[PDB]
Amino acid sequence: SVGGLYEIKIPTNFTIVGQEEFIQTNSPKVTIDCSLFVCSNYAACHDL
Amino acid sequence: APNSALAKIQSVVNSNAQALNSLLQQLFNKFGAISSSLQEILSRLDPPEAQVQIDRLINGRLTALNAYVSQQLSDISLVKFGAALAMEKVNECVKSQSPRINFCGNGNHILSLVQNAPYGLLFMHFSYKPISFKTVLVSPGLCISGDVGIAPKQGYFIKHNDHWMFTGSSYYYPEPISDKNVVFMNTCSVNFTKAPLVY
Amino acid sequence: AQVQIDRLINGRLTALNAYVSQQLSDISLVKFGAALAMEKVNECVKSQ
Amino acid sequence: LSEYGTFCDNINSILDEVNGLLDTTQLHVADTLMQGVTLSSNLNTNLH
Amino acid sequence: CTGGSEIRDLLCVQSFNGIKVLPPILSESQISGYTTAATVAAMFPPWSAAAGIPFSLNVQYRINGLGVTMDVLNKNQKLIATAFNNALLSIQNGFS
Ligand SMILES: *[C@@H]1O[C@H](CO)[C@@H](O)[C@H](O)[C@H]1NC(C)=O
Repeated sequence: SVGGLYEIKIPTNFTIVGQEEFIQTNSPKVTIDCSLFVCSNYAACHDL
Repeated sequence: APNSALAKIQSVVNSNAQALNSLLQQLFNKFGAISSSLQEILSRLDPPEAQVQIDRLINGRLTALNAYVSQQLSDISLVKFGAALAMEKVNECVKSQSPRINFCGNGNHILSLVQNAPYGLLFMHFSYKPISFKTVLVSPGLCISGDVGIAPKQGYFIKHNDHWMFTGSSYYYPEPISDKNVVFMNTCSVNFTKAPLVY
Repeated sequence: AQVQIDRLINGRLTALNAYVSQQLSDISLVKFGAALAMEKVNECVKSQ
Repeated sequence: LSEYGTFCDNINSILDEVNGLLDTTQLHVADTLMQGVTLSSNLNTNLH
Repeated sequence: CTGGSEIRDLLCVQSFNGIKVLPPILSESQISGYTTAATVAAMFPPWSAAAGIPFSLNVQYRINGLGVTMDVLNKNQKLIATAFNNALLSIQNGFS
């Protein structure tokens, strides 16, 4: 500080800048038929 | 063009498609059995040992479902965190401007707007961007009149035309010192610049 | 030897799956902690 | 193990995704620390 | 792990079994440089991480914002500074 003053860069001109941000709030709602997935059509598998 | 947000939306879709494909591929894993097809097992082998091979497939497929459910619970926890953050950004950047510095994107945040996006929200954060700068000698406070202290509000005290004036911190515009742009103190701090003839 | 090695593969793959599930949960706690640390840098260090 | 299927490819994919989140998070923290920092070229550690 | 040492580190046994910890993409020395830059960004002009004012004035205005008159605050600047750097030394000595 010279005297009691500091050196600062103060803006003399400006603009507005835009910035995107995607925030995920949702996901695909996956449903699995566990019985059809594990054992398909087959009664021998469903019993087990 | 290649964009970070558009890539983030496509990554949500691609990660889901990859997980669903991986779960489907788990139906073609043998898991130590003779085949991954229950029809091929039952069209080639009799019931007592067919039951052993089907047990190997049931163990593999139930293990794959348990692993997929564990991954899905973890992913939905991250989606709950993201949706809570998006509701907070709507409330505190779009409907109002909460006094939080880098909450609504980087820089000197002016205001934000929201648009719908696949599986989420797109926020447009608008910021005040300086273009050109001027180097200026500033004082962070003054000691005036009867040793009363003054500090600038959102700005600095500068010497313009050999007079003490004020400028805003984000745009250089010398304007007169007044009670509008000043915090008063009954005693000036040490190392505040001595300005006996101000006000 | 195939039967013995299959038992070891099943145990070791189950161990890896359990470790991976724990690691996913722990990294979620680290993402939450990192977001809190960024918020504390922004709202306690760079400003108040 | 190869006859067992794509189990190791899944374990590698999950750990690589987790490690990519840790790398991404360390960049967001480093970005958050450096955001808006302006220093003078006249700064010196030895004297100030 | 490829040294001739008799003491086998348990980390070497883990790494030879495929379990290894990779370094982070930025070294802890780089992050220490970023926390140092963020810290010195509060001491000197332009004070880019201290609301654009000297650090002692930022401390004073923050203490006054709690309901403390500025009069005692700019009369006791040295005592406030020694209390601040003694709190710093108390944090430093608290790791021992
Ligand atoms: C500010 O910048 C814009 C774009 O370069 C320019 O059109 C305008 O004339 C500038 N104004 C001043 C006061 O420098």
